[PDB]
Amino acid sequence: NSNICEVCNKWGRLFCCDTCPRSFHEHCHIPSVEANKNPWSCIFCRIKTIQERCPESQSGHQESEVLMRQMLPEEQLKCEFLLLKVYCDSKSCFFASEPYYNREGSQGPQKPMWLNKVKTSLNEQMYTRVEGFVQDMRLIFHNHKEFYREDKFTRLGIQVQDIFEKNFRNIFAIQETS
Ligand SMILES: [Zn+2]
Ligand SMILES: [Zn+2]
Ligand SMILES: [Zn+2]
Repeated sequence: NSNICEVCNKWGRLFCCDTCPRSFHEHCHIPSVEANKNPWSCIFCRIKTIQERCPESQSGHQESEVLMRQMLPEEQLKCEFLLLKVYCDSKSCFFASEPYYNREGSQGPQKPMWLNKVKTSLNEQMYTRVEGFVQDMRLIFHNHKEFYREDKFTRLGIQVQDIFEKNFRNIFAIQETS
Protein backbone atom coordinates (compact mmCIF):
# COMPACT_ATOMS: atom_id res chain seq x y z
CA ASN A 1 0.00 0.00 0.00
CA SER A 2 0.91 3.68 -0.49
CA ASN A 3 2.31 5.46 2.66
CA ILE A 4 0.36 8.68 2.10
CA CYS A 5 -3.42 9.41 2.06
CA GLU A 6 -4.77 9.34 -1.48
CA VAL A 7 -6.90 12.44 -0.81
CA CYS A 8 -4.66 14.91 1.12
CA ASN A 9 -1.27 13.38 0.35
CA LYS A 10 -0.08 13.38 3.99
CA TRP A 11 1.03 10.52 6.23
CA GLY A 12 -0.64 9.73 9.47
CA ARG A 13 -3.07 7.09 10.73
CA LEU A 14 -3.87 5.41 7.38
CA PHE A 15 -6.35 2.60 6.52
CA CYS A 16 -5.24 0.49 3.64
CA CYS A 17 -7.43 -0.82 0.82
CA ASP A 18 -7.38 -4.63 0.45
CA THR A 19 -7.95 -4.66 -3.27
CA CYS A 20 -5.77 -1.82 -4.39
CA PRO A 21 -2.65 -0.06 -3.08
CA ARG A 22 -4.39 3.16 -1.98
CA SER A 23 -4.54 4.36 1.58
CA PHE A 24 -6.75 6.82 3.51
CA HIS A 25 -7.15 8.86 6.55
CA GLU A 26 -10.38 7.83 8.25
CA HIS A 27 -12.32 11.07 7.46
CA CYS A 28 -10.57 11.70 4.11
CA HIS A 29 -12.31 8.60 2.65
CA ILE A 30 -15.95 9.10 1.78
CA PRO A 31 -17.83 7.45 3.25
CA SER A 32 -15.59 7.55 6.48
CA VAL A 33 -13.51 4.32 6.63
CA GLU A 34 -15.77 1.58 7.99
CA ALA A 35 -15.02 0.25 11.60
CA ASN A 36 -14.67 -3.44 10.85
CA LYS A 37 -14.93 -5.11 7.36
CA ASN A 38 -11.99 -7.40 6.54
CA PRO A 39 -11.25 -7.34 3.71
CA TRP A 40 -12.07 -3.60 3.10
CA SER A 41 -12.37 -2.14 -0.37
CA CYS A 42 -12.01 1.70 -0.94
CA ILE A 43 -14.47 3.78 -2.97
CA PHE A 44 -12.20 3.62 -6.04
CA CYS A 45 -12.47 -0.15 -5.95
CA ARG A 46 -16.26 -0.09 -5.39
CA ILE A 47 -16.76 2.24 -8.33
CA LYS A 48 -14.59 0.02 -10.61
CA THR A 49 -16.77 -3.00 -9.57
CA ILE A 50 -19.99 -1.22 -10.66
CA GLN A 51 -18.45 -0.62 -14.05
CA GLU A 52 -17.20 -4.22 -14.32
CA ARG A 53 -20.57 -5.67 -13.37
CA CYS A 54 -22.36 -3.53 -15.99
CA PRO A 55 -19.99 -2.62 -18.84
CA GLU A 56 -22.80 -0.80 -20.66
CA SER A 57 -22.96 1.70 -17.76
CA GLN A 58 -20.01 3.41 -19.54
CA SER A 59 -21.97 4.22 -22.69
CA GLY A 60 -22.79 7.94 -23.02
CA HIS A 61 -25.62 9.50 -21.09
CA GLN A 62 -27.47 12.77 -21.21
CA GLU A 63 -26.89 15.02 -18.15
CA SER A 64 -30.57 15.73 -17.87
CA GLU A 65 -31.31 12.04 -17.39
CA VAL A 66 -28.47 11.59 -14.90
CA LEU A 67 -29.67 14.52 -12.77
CA MET A 68 -33.19 13.06 -12.45
CA ARG A 69 -31.97 9.76 -11.11
CA GLN A 70 -33.06 8.85 -7.61
CA MET A 71 -30.32 8.43 -5.03
CA LEU A 72 -30.35 4.62 -4.90
CA PRO A 73 -27.13 2.98 -3.47
CA GLU A 74 -25.10 3.12 -6.72
CA GLU A 75 -25.89 6.80 -7.37
CA GLN A 76 -25.19 7.62 -3.66
CA LEU A 77 -21.81 5.99 -4.16
CA LYS A 78 -21.06 7.80 -7.39
CA CYS A 79 -21.84 11.18 -5.70
CA GLU A 80 -19.62 10.27 -2.75
CA PHE A 81 -16.80 9.43 -5.15
CA LEU A 82 -17.30 12.70 -7.12
CA LEU A 83 -17.19 14.68 -3.83
CA LEU A 84 -13.99 12.79 -2.91
CA LYS A 85 -12.39 13.64 -6.26
CA VAL A 86 -12.92 17.35 -5.45
CA TYR A 87 -11.29 16.99 -2.05
CA CYS A 88 -8.38 15.33 -3.83
CA ASP A 89 -7.36 18.73 -5.26
CA SER A 90 -5.49 20.84 -2.76
CA LYS A 91 -7.45 23.95 -3.89
CA SER A 92 -10.51 22.36 -2.27
CA CYS A 93 -9.30 23.87 0.98
CA PHE A 94 -10.87 27.18 0.03
CA PHE A 95 -14.32 25.62 -0.33
CA ALA A 96 -14.25 23.04 2.51
CA SER A 97 -15.43 24.91 5.56
CA GLU A 98 -18.15 27.48 6.19
CA PRO A 99 -17.35 30.79 4.45
CA TYR A 100 -17.99 34.33 5.59
CA TYR A 101 -18.44 37.43 3.56
CA ASN A 102 -17.17 40.95 4.38
CA ARG A 103 -15.62 42.66 1.37
CA GLU A 104 -16.11 46.27 0.32
CA GLY A 105 -18.33 46.43 -2.73
CA SER A 106 -19.78 42.92 -2.46
CA GLN A 107 -22.63 41.30 -0.66
CA GLY A 108 -22.55 37.63 0.44
CA PRO A 109 -24.62 34.96 -1.27
CA GLN A 110 -28.23 34.31 -0.35
CA LYS A 111 -27.48 30.61 0.04
CA PRO A 112 -23.99 29.84 1.28
CA MET A 113 -22.61 26.39 0.49
CA TRP A 114 -19.44 24.49 1.21
CA LEU A 115 -17.88 21.03 0.79
CA ASN A 116 -18.27 19.87 4.35
CA LYS A 117 -21.98 20.83 4.27
CA VAL A 118 -22.40 18.68 1.12
CA LYS A 119 -20.48 15.87 2.83
CA THR A 120 -22.85 15.98 5.85
CA SER A 121 -25.85 16.14 3.56
CA LEU A 122 -24.72 12.98 1.75
CA ASN A 123 -23.98 11.18 5.00
CA GLU A 124 -27.44 12.11 6.33
CA GLN A 125 -29.16 10.92 3.05
CA MET A 126 -30.65 14.38 2.47
CA TYR A 127 -30.49 14.23 -1.32
CA THR A 128 -33.26 12.27 -3.04
CA ARG A 129 -31.94 12.81 -6.59
CA VAL A 130 -28.53 13.32 -8.16
CA GLU A 131 -29.76 16.82 -9.14
CA GLY A 132 -29.71 17.90 -5.38
CA PHE A 133 -26.14 17.04 -4.96
CA VAL A 134 -25.01 18.54 -8.26
CA GLN A 135 -26.91 21.78 -7.62
CA ASP A 136 -25.25 22.28 -4.23
CA MET A 137 -21.79 21.51 -5.73
CA ARG A 138 -22.24 23.98 -8.57
CA LEU A 139 -23.62 26.62 -6.09
CA ILE A 140 -20.29 26.55 -4.22
CA PHE A 141 -18.46 27.80 -7.28
CA HIS A 142 -21.17 30.14 -8.53
CA ASN A 143 -21.30 31.91 -5.07
CA HIS A 144 -17.51 32.31 -5.19
CA LYS A 145 -17.54 33.85 -8.69
CA GLU A 146 -20.27 36.28 -7.84
CA PHE A 147 -18.74 37.45 -4.53
CA TYR A 148 -15.14 37.89 -5.74
CA ARG A 149 -16.17 39.86 -8.88
CA GLU A 150 -13.04 41.04 -10.62
CA ASP A 151 -10.56 39.96 -7.96
CA LYS A 152 -8.18 37.41 -9.41
CA PHE A 153 -9.17 35.06 -6.55
CA THR A 154 -12.30 34.32 -8.62
CA ARG A 155 -10.08 31.96 -10.60
CA LEU A 156 -9.91 29.49 -7.74
CA GLY A 157 -13.65 28.87 -8.25
CA ILE A 158 -13.17 28.29 -11.97
CA GLN A 159 -10.35 25.91 -11.27
CA VAL A 160 -12.10 23.71 -8.72
CA GLN A 161 -15.35 23.79 -10.76
CA ASP A 162 -13.39 22.43 -13.72
CA ILE A 163 -12.21 19.49 -11.51
CA PHE A 164 -15.76 18.88 -10.45
CA GLU A 165 -17.20 19.01 -13.97
CA LYS A 166 -14.51 16.73 -15.58
CA ASN A 167 -15.06 14.17 -12.81
CA PHE A 168 -18.85 14.46 -13.12
CA ARG A 169 -18.63 13.67 -16.86
CA ASN A 170 -16.28 10.71 -16.15
CA ILE A 171 -18.08 9.12 -13.23
CA PHE A 172 -21.57 9.43 -14.70
CA ALA A 173 -20.40 8.61 -18.28
CA ILE A 174 -21.80 11.75 -19.80
CA GLN A 175 -21.84 11.56 -23.65
CA GLU A 176 -18.83 13.31 -25.09
CA THR A 177 -19.51 16.44 -27.17
CA SER A 178 -17.62 19.31 -28.86
ZN1 LIG B 1 -5.99 12.42 4.19
ZN1 LIG C 1 -9.05 0.26 -3.40
ZN1 LIG D 1 -24.91 -5.69 -17.20
